[PDB]
Amino acid sequence: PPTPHLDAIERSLRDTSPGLEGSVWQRTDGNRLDAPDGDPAGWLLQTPGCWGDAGCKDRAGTRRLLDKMTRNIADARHTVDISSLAPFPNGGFEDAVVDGLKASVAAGHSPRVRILVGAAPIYHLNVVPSRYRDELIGKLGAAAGKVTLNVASMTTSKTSLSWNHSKLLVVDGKTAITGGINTNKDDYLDTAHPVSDVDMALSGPAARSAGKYLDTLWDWTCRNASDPAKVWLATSNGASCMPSMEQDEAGSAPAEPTGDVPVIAVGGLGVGIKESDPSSGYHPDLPTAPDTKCTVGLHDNTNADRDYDTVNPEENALRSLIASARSHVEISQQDLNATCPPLPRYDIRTYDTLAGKLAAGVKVRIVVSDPANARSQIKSLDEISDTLRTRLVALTGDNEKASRALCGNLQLASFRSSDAAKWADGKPYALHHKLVSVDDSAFYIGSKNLYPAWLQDFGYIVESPAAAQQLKTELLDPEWKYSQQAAATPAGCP
Repeated sequence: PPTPHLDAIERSLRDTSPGLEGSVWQRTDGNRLDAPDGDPAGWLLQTPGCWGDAGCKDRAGTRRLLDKMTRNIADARHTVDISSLAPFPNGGFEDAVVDGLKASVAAGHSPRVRILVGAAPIYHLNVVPSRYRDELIGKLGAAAGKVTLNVASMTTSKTSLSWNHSKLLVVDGKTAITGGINTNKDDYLDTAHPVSDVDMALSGPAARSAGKYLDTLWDWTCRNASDPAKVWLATSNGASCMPSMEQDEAGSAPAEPTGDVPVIAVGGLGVGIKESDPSSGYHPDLPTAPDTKCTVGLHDNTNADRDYDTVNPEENALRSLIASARSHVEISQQDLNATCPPLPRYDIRTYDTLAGKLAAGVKVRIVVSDPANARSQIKSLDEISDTLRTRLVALTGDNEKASRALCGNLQLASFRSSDAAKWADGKPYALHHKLVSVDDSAFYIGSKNLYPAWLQDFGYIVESPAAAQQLKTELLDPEWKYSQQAAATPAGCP
């Protein structure tokens, strides 16, 4: 069974970060999209999952999500490995963690647990690691004696604004849930305007790849606990820091297949963990589009730093995923552009790839979060279409061609999940997908936004016509059904 899209992505990863294979990216065969029997699309964990109701009254997505989390953890035999943006899991997210661990202990096991969160310097931490550890210990009751906690918040670079942003749940390095959903009850659960987001659940060797990525973050995190400005750390039962929990779990036996789904796991180290992959002969011709509505404040890692690329292969991975499209791409994101200063307004290579797809007659759909959330960094959808026009002209020298491609081949809109322009409680819909789909064959689900950001992130790229058909039916077709009523008409179009 052929995988032209993964092939193209793996080529780009081998060119960019050969030395990070086996830790920050890895391609595997034999995975299973982990769907509960009776619900074959249930591996797709969207939230809230209330299409067609501005009252978001029947939240099938959230239900399925929290119960997959609980069950995955309830089945832990050795290791539970959680990462997220701060705060530490709370509300129903925490109940999943505690019920799962208690059930694991009840089954006779002694789980080792790492919970890791990134924290922006701006962010003042309500529940600090030691406070959060004590709360878990209290809720674990008599099970706490059987649970080895590691709990940490981290910031790898204040000046370059790098901290963990990956959203991972890895159990026994065998099951893994990942996507854009942070363990924050207020965004997703206790609200009449839930954030729309998506995770995916799988089992098999790609889960171990996610474990190896987390080992890479905890190796840095454990050592840098000597600097409390960067890492705050709390453990239970007098336990040491556990930097290689997943490698110990894996031992030396290779990972065993659970299905037939090929997957690339791909992450990034952000800034302040590893300067470069010295293995790499990556020598890019980088593009210099002078953005004159904000001459970048900080050093531009997204567009003008070869070294950054070598320790963040996810950037090129997403670029080549898009570039491997031969028929159509759907992009569902919070945003394509970042706030400048201090970050660059956009990723030039990403926009050049999209522009190239338009010029080639490839269909491009971009659905982003409503600008009224500004949970949105553009003042207008036309900032996206104008940038695509600028790059189109830069690459073809043909503004007439640019208008045909842009008016004929571009679908650009703000996100909606019902016929109403906003949630029934008056707040606009907020979109937090980090999703890219190509040719109804391969798709990215993970934490890496397409807009410029220099964080640790992680995600999976699946190539499966059956799975992508499910993604289309359960998410992309519904998204367009309601979002096209908020479509932009770009300047220069009828």
